[PDB]
Amino acid sequence: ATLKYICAECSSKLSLSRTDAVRCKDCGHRILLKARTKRLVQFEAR
Amino acid sequence: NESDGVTHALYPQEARLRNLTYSSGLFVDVKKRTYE
Ligand SMILES: [Zn+2]
Repeated sequence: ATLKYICAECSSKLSLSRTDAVRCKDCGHRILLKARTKRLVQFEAR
Repeated sequence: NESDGVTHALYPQEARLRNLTYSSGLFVDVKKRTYE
């Protein structure tokens, strides 16, 4: 059950937003990565 | 100097990413003594 964000540093699916902060859960690190769609993406191999 | 949770070792990888300023601080050793 889900993904939304990721911790640049301590590697660990977080998921949160607004009044929530912009930090973490078990590394106190202020940098976050958005995380891949599930819409599937296709490539021509050319 | 942080936004809240405050004052922290900075490595260069984060300063780049955070638009930070890879700085250190300066402390002097000051003296009051009296003369007018
Ligand atoms: Zn973290």
